[PDB]
Amino acid sequence: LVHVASVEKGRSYEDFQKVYNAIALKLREDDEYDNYIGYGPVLVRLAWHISGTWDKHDNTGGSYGGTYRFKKEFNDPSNAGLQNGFKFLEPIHKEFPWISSGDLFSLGGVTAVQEMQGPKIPWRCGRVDTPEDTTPDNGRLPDADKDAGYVRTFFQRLNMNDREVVALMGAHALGKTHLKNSGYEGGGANNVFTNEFYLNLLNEDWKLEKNDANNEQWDSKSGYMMLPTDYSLIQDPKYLSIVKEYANDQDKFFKDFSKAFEKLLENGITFPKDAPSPFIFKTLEEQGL
Ligand code: HEM
Repeated sequence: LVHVASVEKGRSYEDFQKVYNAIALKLREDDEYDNYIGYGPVLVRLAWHISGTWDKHDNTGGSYGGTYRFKKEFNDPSNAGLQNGFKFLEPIHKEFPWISSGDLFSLGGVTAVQEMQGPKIPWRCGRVDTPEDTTPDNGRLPDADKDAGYVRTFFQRLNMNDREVVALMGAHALGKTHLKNSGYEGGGANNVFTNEFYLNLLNEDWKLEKNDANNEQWDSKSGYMMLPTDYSLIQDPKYLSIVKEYANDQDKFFKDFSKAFEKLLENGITFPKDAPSPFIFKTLEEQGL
C-alpha cells in the first residue's frame, strides 16, 4: 500500500507558515481551555493518535489519509477527548480550506510543541485525504494498563525502537489525564515542553493506587501521576537507562524527540525524490508576533 506525498497545488513554505501562525495565534487566544492548560497538549495528542493507527506491515492507518475526520475513527474510545482538538482546528481549516486534513492535524501537533517551547520539528506537506473506507478500525492505539513488554511490542508496529519509544513518551510532560476520557485522572497540567517526565519518573516517590474509575495508576505526594505504561519505563532496565539519559540531558531529549515525532508523523508516507525539503517553521516569538 503506497501513499505518495502530493503538495497542495501551488503552495510553499510561506503558505504553511501562515497556517502555523493561525494555529499558534489561536493557541494563545483560547488560553482558558482545560483549566488554563490551553490546547497545546491535546493538539500534540491528536497528532500522535492520527499517526498511531499506522501498521508498517501493510501501510493501513497513518497520518496520510486524514481519516480522523470520519466517525469510526473520531469515535474510537482511544480518542476520547480529541474532539476538542478537532474543534479547535475547525476555524483554521475553514480559513485555509486548501490544506489537507492529515497535513492540518500533524501540523497542529508540530505547532503546539514549538509554541510550548519544545524543539523545532521539521514538517513535510503532501498528505492527501482518502475516503471513508480507508479509515482504520478502532483498536490500533495502545492500552495504558500494561507493562514494558507490551509497550516495546506495541511500538514495533510503528517501527519505533527503545530510544524512540522513550523519547516519544516524554510528551507526557504535557497536559493531563481526564477520568472522563480515559479512566485515569491527574497529572502535571503543564503546557511547557521540557524533559520533566523523566525527572519526575526518577525523582518522585510513587505509590500504586486505584483511581475513581477502579484503574491502577502511580501517584506522587507532589500531585504527579504516571500510567502503568509510563512507569514501565523505569521497571525495564533498558528503558531505565534511556530515561536517565534524557533526565540528564535536555538537549539530547529535544533532538531525539524531534526526530521521533517527525518520523511518527511521516510514517506510511512516500516522499517523491523532488518533494520540497522539510519545513522548519518559525515560532510567533521568533517572528515578533
Ligand atoms: C504506550 C503509549 C501511550 C499510552 C498508553 C498513552 C496513554 C495516554 C492516556 C490514557 C492519556 C490521557 C487521555 C485523557 O484522559 O485525556 C494520555 C495523554 C496524552 N498523551 Fe499519551 N499515551 C501514550 C503515548 C503518547 C505519545 C507517544 C504521545 C505523543 C508523542 C502522547 C501524548 C500525550 C499527551 C500530549 C497527552 C495529554 C492530553 C491532554 O492533556 O489533553 N502519548 N495518553
